[PDB]
Amino acid sequence: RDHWIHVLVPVGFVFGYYLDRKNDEKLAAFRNKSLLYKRELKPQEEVTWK
Amino acid sequence: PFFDVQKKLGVDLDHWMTIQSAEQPHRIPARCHAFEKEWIECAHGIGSIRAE
Amino acid sequence: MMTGRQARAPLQFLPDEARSLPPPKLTDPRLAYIGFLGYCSGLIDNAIRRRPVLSAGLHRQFLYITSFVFVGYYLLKRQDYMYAVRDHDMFSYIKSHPEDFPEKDKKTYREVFEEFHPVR
Amino acid sequence: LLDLIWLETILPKTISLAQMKMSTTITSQKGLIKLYFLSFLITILISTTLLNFHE
Amino acid sequence: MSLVYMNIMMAFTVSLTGLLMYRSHLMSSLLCLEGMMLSLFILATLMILNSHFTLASMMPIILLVFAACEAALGLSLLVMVSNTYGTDYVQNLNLLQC
Amino acid sequence: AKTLLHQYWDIPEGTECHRKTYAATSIGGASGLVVSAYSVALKTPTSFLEGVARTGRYTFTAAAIGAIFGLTSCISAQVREKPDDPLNYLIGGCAGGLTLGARTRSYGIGAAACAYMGLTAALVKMGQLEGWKVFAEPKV
Amino acid sequence: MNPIILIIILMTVMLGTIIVMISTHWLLIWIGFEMNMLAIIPIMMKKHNPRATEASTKYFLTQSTASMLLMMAIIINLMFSGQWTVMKLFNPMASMLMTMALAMKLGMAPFHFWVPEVTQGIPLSSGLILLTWQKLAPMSVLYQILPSINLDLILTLSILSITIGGWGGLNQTQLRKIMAYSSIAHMGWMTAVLLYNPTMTLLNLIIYIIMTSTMFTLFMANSTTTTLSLSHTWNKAPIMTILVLITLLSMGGLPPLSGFMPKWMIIQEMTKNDSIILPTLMAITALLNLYFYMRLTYSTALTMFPSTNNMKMKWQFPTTKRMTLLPTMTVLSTMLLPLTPILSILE
Amino acid sequence: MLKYIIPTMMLMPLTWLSKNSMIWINTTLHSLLISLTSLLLLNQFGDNSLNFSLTFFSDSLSTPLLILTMWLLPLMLMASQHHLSKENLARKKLFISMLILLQLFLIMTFTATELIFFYIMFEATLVPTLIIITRWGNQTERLNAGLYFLFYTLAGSLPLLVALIYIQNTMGSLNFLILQYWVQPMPNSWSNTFMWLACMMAFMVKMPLYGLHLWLPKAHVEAPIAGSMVLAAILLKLGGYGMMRITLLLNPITDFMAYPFIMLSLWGMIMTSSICLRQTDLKSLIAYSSVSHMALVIVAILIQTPWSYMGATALMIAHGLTSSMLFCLANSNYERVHSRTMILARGLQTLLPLMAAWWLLASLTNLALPPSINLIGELFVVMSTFSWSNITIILMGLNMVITALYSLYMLITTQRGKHTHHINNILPSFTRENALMSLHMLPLLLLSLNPKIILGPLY
Amino acid sequence: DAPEKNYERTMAILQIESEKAELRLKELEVRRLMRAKGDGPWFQYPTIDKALIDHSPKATPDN
Repeated sequence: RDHWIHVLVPVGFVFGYYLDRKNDEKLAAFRNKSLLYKRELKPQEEVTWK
Repeated sequence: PFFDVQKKLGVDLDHWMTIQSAEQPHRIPARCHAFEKEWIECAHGIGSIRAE
Repeated sequence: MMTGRQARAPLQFLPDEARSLPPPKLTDPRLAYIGFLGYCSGLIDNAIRRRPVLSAGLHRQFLYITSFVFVGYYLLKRQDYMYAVRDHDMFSYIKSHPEDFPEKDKKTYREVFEEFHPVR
Repeated sequence: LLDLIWLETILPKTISLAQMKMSTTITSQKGLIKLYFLSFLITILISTTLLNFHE
Repeated sequence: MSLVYMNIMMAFTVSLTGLLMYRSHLMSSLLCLEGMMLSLFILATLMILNSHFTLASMMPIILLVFAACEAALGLSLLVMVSNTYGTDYVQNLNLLQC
Repeated sequence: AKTLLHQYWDIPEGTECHRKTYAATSIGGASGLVVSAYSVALKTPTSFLEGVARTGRYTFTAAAIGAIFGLTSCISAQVREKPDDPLNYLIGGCAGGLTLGARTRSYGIGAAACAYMGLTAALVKMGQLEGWKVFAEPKV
Repeated sequence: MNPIILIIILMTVMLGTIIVMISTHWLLIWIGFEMNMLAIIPIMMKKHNPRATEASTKYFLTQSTASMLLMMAIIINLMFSGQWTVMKLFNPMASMLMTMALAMKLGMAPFHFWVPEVTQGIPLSSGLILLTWQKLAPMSVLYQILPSINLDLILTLSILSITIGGWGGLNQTQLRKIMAYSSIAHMGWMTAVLLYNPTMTLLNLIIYIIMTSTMFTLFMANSTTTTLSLSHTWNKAPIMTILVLITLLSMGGLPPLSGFMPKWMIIQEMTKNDSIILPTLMAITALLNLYFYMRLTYSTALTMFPSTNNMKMKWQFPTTKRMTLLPTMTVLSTMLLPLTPILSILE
Repeated sequence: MLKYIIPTMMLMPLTWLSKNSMIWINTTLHSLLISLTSLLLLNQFGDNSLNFSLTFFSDSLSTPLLILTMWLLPLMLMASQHHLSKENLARKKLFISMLILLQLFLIMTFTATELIFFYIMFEATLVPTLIIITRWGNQTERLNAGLYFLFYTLAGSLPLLVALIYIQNTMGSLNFLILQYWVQPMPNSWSNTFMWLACMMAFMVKMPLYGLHLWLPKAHVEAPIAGSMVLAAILLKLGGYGMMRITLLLNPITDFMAYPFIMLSLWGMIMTSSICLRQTDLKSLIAYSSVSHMALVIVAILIQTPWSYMGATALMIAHGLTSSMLFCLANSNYERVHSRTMILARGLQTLLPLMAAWWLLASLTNLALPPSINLIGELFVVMSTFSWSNITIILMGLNMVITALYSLYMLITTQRGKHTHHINNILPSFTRENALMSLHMLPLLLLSLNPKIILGPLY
Repeated sequence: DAPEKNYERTMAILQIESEKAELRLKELEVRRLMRAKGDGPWFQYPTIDKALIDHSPKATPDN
């Protein structure tokens, strides 16, 4: 690519965004288990958030 | 850092002169052999804090 | 502190019970940071000898990265082992001394009186 | 008076002069082995008789 | 404890205060250092002979040998000092103040 | 000299002024003798008379600091009827700082030693009250 | 010196320290110290000038005095215990004498008076050995005897070393005396945490050895023994000024650097034991060390001092000096704080 | 938070792999993209903070400071590229690396969930700032300035470290989220008194407290322009952020520990503002005005009411933009006359009229003209301090007189009157300079349309 | 993020950090007790190994 240096900060955003989402699955012990937001799962649903 | 090389390799570099109740030449006892044997066998393995 | 724990079997970098523990992944971020430190050492090695920093001696930069990752993997194994030993000793000591660790009666805040301090 | 002199005088300038003076007292040694070992003897006598670090 | 140990310890402290209060000569300091060694030899020997602690009988010899080797090293340093200033005066050894 | 500090701190504040003054004077004299010992150690005086003059000067300086400290602290504890109060040792430390300025014959050293020795003596009183430890025993 | 003789003598220095580290008998501890001193005397007289002979004589006298005090402590221990095991001592007088002897071997204040003189008198490589390798054997002996070390003595030595090493380096322009007073202050920090947690003693020892070896390797790589010759480095090797900048900021204990790692952990272990005044005053006293480190960073990296004309000749020649482990040591002395929980490998 | 930390770190290979003519353009472009990205932090809730991970969180206090921090980096690059035009290329890249590194330390200073990691990033900010001041400052005094900035901070912050570790030993945690629920009352004692001082004096130095402020009219004056921009706009606010976090743990002892410091601030803003009436150095005048404005933030945090915290965070954001713009205006005159003497170049509205309009708008925001967020923060702090004690309005209102008086005097001296005859190098305003002024002033005025995003966690 | 996601993620964070805090407090109390009493696996300072003792008949009987 002739302008390969202009993707360092954008991909570093996306990858950083990726890691944040990848961290959320490590902090999902109370997913659908809070007293405020626990509910029965809708059909064709496995988790309430990702 | 007491690197316990002597116990690691199984060599006796200096344990033999360490106590009076150790193996002596010609089985010569120290004068306090029984007292030192009693104090070592009492204090063995229980740590220095409990041995005090 | 734990020096009598590792004194019956001395000078073991990783004892045999350390193999009960899961090893660090190769994608451990600590291990990636140690590889980054190897890459920084390779760059400083090019810089102080006035080589072109990114380009010169890629074999040497790769041996820096490889040697730091190699040493750091075993250092992380020993680190995780020693914290596991710390918790194992803590839990076995609490389990063997219940008179020193009683179960405290937890009170709800309807019984708990706290003094109010007005900000005025 | 305040923010060029006295608030400058009481915290940073007096601290800096004190550390300079202590630095010059510590580093004014005459390089003599005799005086350093005489200080070591005085150290041992103060530790034994005056501080009781041997009891 | 036994009465001779008082005098051997007092000999050590006398040679210690001699070695910690220089007059002029480096040789007198080395003599006080080897007096400290001699008193350590005598005190170790009296303990080990009193206790009938057999294997430690070789200990004071080792204490002698090492320390005399140490003394040899000290004499050599003195000689090199005496090959610079003509004397072994400790007041000539003050270049390292600055 | 640990028993000097014990016979200082055993007496309650504002009760026996002469013995508190004497105990603080003895603490100051011991500190002055230590300073004099290292002073004639590391810096050789030109004579024996100059050495004993330096020793007597430093010992009397630190003993006068201790005397005026203990006197001012006990008098301020008497006239205010507040023995467990660090303002008494603040006043006493400033009196000792003015003493250290009077011995060095300078006002700036007097004001600086007033401020820093008063805050230090106030901190020592607070540490005696709340049980602050400087050489704390290993517990964990 | 013959290179074979140099290798045998350096292996004998290492052997004496290793004998101290591996032996269970007090006589072999004492033998390891004697062997180490005997072998390290030629390393100090490597260049054969009167300053090296004076430094070796002062070093001989202090270490021989400490060795005799050590043997008297061993002999008193044999009186009151009938044995020779390297463990706790069985008399407080023997404990005091051994703590004094080890403090003299370390050059901790008020036995610090040989360390700037002997460090100034000897070459940079032998002062590197003196400030790093020669601390290892007495710290290991202090490690094993800590159930009998008097608390007030070791903390008095610690704070006295930190204060005296802080004020001593403020007046210095010679680099070897700066490293010597820095050494005195860092050994005070190591002994202050010893009775509370000797793992933090080992951590402070290792980080100190890395940073001090880095600074000596930079000084050897630039052939600089003064502040003012170190100030020429920007016009000759500008990367070296960045390296001395980051290493001196690390030795000051400024986060996010690795030399912030020991003192923080030391404070972390001294407040668990309810000592609050002491690590506070220790950390504030270490600002003196940071001040003369900052003086060196101002003269070397953050400003450009005037150079000479003959420097233009040295632009035409590359550094052929073996700067052994200098990029590795520079990285470990600066970027190691994110790996602070690695310290448990020292337990 | 790692969607901001990783692009900020990717600015480092971006500046070191750029072509030599492209290192300002590329870093400016991608730092502007990071600043555009920073608005995703405005996912704030009325009850919960935005809690990303074990390490990072962002409530409505840290979020505007983060947006301002990430916004200030492109403006610092624009402000600094002209006076570093003749610089060596590697030193130019090292300068940009220090700014990038300072942004990296700041964004995880403000989002640090745990307080000792806050401490480490908070103190890590010292090293790039010290390097920028002492290496790229213009004069001799920068070296002395670098010492004062270093040693008022650490002498305050090393007792904080001990204090925080003590809380770690007492509470078991330094997580701010855990400490919201496990906070115990701090009673009156001497131990808790010095606990309070150790928790507060590092941030008192950072604000700065009056009497502790002496590092600032050397550090902000001797710095280069990007140094002064980040020092006035962001690094003063580390103290206010840290106070607003740390005073959770200091109740109820604060209710009498604040009394001296409040006095030092309430009289101090009378003093330093008055000092601005007699400053001959323009950049020193802007620095002393920063001390005077941060005195209100100190009072507002110490009286710890909802109105005072809302006013203090609004005043921190507003002062960041205004003081950064004022330093850039003073630099635009310094880059023409090469002296910071304010009486030297006069009558500049006759020569530079649009830059005189920027001087006018920055002066109006400095004197807190309504409805600017300067006035919103000013006014809300004045409301809360009137409720604290009705007499404070005297020291408040008199301050607003003097604040007007030095703001317009600065405007009258430099812009009005007759131009100096012998000065003939007054170039017309570059597009970069007017752009820098507009990128300060247009967001500052647009925040008056929607100020609720800069009113903090208890809006 | 949804408010549900941030809410329950906050609960996971709070559980992890409260458990770490309770373990640090228990670690301090365990270290205090083991240093005081010496009966745990920590603070075990060495004594003499009794396997070094010679138990053979010596030259004299009374030993």
